[PDB]
Amino acid sequence: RFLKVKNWETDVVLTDTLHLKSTLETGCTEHICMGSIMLPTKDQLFPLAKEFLDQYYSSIKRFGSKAHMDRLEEVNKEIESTSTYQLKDTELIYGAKHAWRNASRCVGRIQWSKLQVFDARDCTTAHGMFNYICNHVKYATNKGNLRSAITIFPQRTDGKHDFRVWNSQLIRYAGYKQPDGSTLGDPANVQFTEICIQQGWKAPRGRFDVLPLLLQANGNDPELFQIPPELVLEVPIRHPKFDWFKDLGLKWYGLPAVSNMLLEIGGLEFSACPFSGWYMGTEIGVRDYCDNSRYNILEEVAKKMDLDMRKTSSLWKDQALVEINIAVLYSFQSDKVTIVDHHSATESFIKHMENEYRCRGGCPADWVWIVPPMSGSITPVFHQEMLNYRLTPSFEYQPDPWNTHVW
Amino acid sequence: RFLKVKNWETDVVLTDTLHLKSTLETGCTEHICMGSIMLPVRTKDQLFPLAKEFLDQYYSSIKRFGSKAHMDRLEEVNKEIESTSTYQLKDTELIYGAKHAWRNASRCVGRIQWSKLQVFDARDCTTAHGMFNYICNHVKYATNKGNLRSAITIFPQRTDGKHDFRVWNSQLIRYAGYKQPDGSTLGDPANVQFTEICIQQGWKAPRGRFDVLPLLLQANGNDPELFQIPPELVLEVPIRHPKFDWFKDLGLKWYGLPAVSNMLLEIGGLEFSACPFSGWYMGTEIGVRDYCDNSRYNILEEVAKKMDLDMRKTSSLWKDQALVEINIAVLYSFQSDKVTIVDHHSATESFIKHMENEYRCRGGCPADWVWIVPPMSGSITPVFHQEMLNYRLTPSFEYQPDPWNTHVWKG
Ligand code: HEM
Ligand code: HEM
Ligand SMILES: Cc1cc(N)nc(CCc2cccc([C@@H](CN)Cc3cc(C)cc(N)n3)n2)c1
Ligand SMILES: Cc1cc(N)nc(CCc2cccc([C@@H](CN)Cc3cc(C)cc(N)n3)n2)c1
Ligand SMILES: C[C@H](O)[C@H](O)[C@H]1CNc2nc(N)[nH]c(=O)c2N1
Ligand SMILES: C[C@H](O)[C@H](O)[C@H]1CNc2nc(N)[nH]c(=O)c2N1
Ligand SMILES: [Zn+2]
Repeated sequence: RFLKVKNWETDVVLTDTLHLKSTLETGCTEHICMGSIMLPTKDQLFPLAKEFLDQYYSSIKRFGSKAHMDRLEEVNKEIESTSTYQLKDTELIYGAKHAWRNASRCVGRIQWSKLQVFDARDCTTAHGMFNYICNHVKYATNKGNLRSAITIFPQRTDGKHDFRVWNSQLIRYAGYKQPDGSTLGDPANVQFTEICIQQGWKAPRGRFDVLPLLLQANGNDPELFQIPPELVLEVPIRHPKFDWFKDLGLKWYGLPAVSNMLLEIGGLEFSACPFSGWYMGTEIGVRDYCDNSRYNILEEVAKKMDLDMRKTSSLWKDQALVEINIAVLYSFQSDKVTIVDHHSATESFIKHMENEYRCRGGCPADWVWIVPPMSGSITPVFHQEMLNYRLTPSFEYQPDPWNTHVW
Repeated sequence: RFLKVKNWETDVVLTDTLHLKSTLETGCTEHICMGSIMLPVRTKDQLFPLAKEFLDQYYSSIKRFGSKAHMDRLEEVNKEIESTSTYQLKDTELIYGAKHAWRNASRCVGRIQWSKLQVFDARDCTTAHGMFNYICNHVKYATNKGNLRSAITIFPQRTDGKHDFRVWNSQLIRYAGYKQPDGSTLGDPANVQFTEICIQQGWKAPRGRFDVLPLLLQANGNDPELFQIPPELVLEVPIRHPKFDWFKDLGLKWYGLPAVSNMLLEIGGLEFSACPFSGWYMGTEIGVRDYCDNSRYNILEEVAKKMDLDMRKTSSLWKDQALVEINIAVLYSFQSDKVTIVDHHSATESFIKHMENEYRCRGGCPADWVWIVPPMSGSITPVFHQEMLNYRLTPSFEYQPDPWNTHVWKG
């Protein structure tokens, strides 16, 4: 019931108790571990609200005070009469920060308390949503000195009036299948790019076309907005030694901003809650560039490097991988756009885990997502046992809107 | 119930029914996943179901389920259990069970090979000097002058738990570690404690950086005894780099035969507490883990130094650069000397083909993603992108505590 996690590199053992407050389920049972699976009414809401308000009032050292009792009282009143309730600003901010704190898959959580929360609960149209998002983009971008931020649109009501950003991230590149049979741009966004076209977007048909927003206000049909080109900071990718690298014509955007997830706070559901931080280099260099179903550039880079591609055992893929990743980091740093390397980020997370064990009694972590996609065992997180469990407030995955929406 | 796993690179979906035959527990619950935790005396009572379940699996795999032979064998084991409180496996049963323990080993990326396992039956063994002889024979057979063959040697099963056979070494071949007075380590830091036990038991330590350890062998619950593996039986590979000629001057070498000797084989409720087994190396085990873990030989700094990489900021990725060169060297060295080794691209690719094969013919393949994905270059290997189901099937290999923690000394 009280659980140990060991670091195998340093022998440091931590004791986890925080898991006993876990509310949601994992996917796993005593018979099967699902740790590597990507995706494993009035009555229900009152308990959820209470659980949340209890933790909030505890956090501000006023647990069981008159102000605590009065608020629980007031929310109970409100649910009974209205069937939902509204969070105080203070609660909303607490909820959002804690949803990030509880993100078991996020290596960057050392930062979690420095989160700029934009309350867009007064938003009523898609045009207002576009306005909110442009402001989030410009604030978070901060001319390259990135600042963490979330923009929180109105909560779900009867579920027929959902706000949704149809995009998966605020900024992403279009994918188009070719007569050639191949794929131009990012293969991950073909379906969403077609949707956009279908609704009327005129696509430039290049390899790195920033997609438009498709925004859904109040359960309405989504509409299209181009983010002002000048708000989208991009970085040309060059290598500090290989002059030919720039000739590949690679670029990536500075701002990673997740926009398809659901924020749950005290039982309330915020279905449009775009959030953003800054990149760890491997995200772009390893995943976006090298995944076979992504820009899949390994083969071209290796050839330009004149490596032996006759046999897997020359480790030509591995060699090219490191260089691509050196180039990503070098380009971002040269243009003064915030980026973190995987050594620095994982080191930060081990420190954050120590902190969270010490001050909170644990830190849910998902080892499968936390360990970087290159050079695993040379980062400290590889050797750190992690317990994965689900706390609330949280961010949750939700179905892609085009499968839900009725037009 | 059916469970699907998806591959996110290929969209290939697979259906698992095998997990329905899983008996043992995982460590996980609906409230906590223990998937990255490294480590998460039987009565008749519990033995006969375990024997029956095994013999059912065996007779099925020979198309003899429900046969006169199958039934006569149940009756025979049953009587043996109720009369002697244990039972003996037939030779073909021991074979079957040792291969299946491997097939079912969810942390094993090399399982495409599982049906080619040479089984050496050492159940007539009685002494530690006997053990030494069976282990020499295993190593010679397995090494095969660099053309490695998979093998296992299976000493007598546990009886009352006071008469255990055990190999105290964690692998048959491993290098000594000496913790120096200035607090530095000479040799392999992983093996200090054991090297100190060997020493106390009487070993004369050469005390260099690659001393092959003695075997410490316990037969029949007796105090363990030391033996030196004949050096001529210990194949080693000097490490050099195809392009970097200073790489040889690092003085690195490694042994060709990975041979695990501290695990427990369970077959039909019987416990084989000494069952050393050997395969061949995947290059990253040496080049990534054994050379570059901070708690092991830890050569990243010296290698990057000699490569004159910019080491003032981690964001030069100097560690990643040196890491790749070291691994190129290990593969180059082994191949040059004609000693079997597999790279992590080839091994993970083979594994994915094995895993899909298993889903078709067997209804699943329990796999532990945390261990299967290689410790470098994770996402450019197909296994990274493969969803996996981890569950526990028997026959199986299990961890046991190191014997110096539990052994009752005779004197
Ligand atoms: C400040 C810099 C940050 C860094 C360096 C960072 C790092 C990461 C990385 C590398 C991942 C894995 C993503 C992937 O492989 O696709 C991740 C996942 C995630 N992070 Fe962050 N993070 C940051 C900020 C944030 C912020 C601001 C939030 C929300 C307020 C957040 C919530 C999450 C969530 C929910 C996931 C997993 C989502 C999913 O399952 O797809 N992180 N983090
Ligand atoms: C034939 C070549 C083989 C290759 C390339 C191979 C590959 C591997 C690798 C790389 C690991 C993980 C190593 C580590 O990080 O500790 C492993 C784990 C393991 N393999 Fe193999 N394997 C092979 C043969 C065998 C054989 C012959 C057996 C047994 C009969 C076996 C049973 C296991 C077991 C039980 C584990 C997990 C051990 C643990 O939890 O510590 N493997 N395999
Ligand atoms: C199928 C699927 C499920 C699931 N839960 N997540 C995905 C990937 C979508 C996603 C979610 C969160 C974060 C990311 C990162 C992709 N490299 C982007 C990112 C976001 C943030 C906020 C910070 C950061 N460094 N990087 N991607 C896909
Ligand atoms: C602390 C700890 C726990 C635990 N369950 N296992 C270990 C390592 C023991 C072990 C077991 C199986 C395999 C290995 C490999 C280490 N590189 C050795 C190996 C053995 C075999 C038979 C083949 C192969 N390629 N490699 N190590 C350590
Ligand atoms: C199937 C496996 O769970 C999937 O490839 C995961 C593995 N680990 C990951 N880790 C991170 N950070 N991001 C990912 O997308 C993935 N994908
Ligand atoms: C804590 C963590 O589970 C531990 O470092 C594991 C991670 N994955 C591994 N994977 C393999 N093949 N071998 C290992 O020793 C480990 N170590
Ligand atoms: Zn699990």
